[PDB]
Amino acid sequence: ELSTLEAEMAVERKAVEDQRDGELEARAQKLEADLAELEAEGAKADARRKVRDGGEREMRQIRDRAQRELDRLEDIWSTFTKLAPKQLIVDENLYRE
Repeated sequence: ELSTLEAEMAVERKAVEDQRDGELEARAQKLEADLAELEAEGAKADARRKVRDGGEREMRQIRDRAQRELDRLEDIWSTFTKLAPKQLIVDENLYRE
């Protein structure tokens, strides 16, 4: 069943990646839109820079969440492919998954 399971795995990875790109694109459009609003309503100096830093930080958060999940999946697949008797699984989540 190695081929089928590897395929389903790859599909799940792609699902996570597509979700990541969608969320990030959304946050980028929201960032540029909000900046356009701050420039539209009067203006400010450091406030636009600060809110830009906030948007960039949030995008970093989204990318890093999806990256942690991708590493989780990679770890599941590595653990199952090399799975052999006498091996110890110290993570409850990894064993349940």
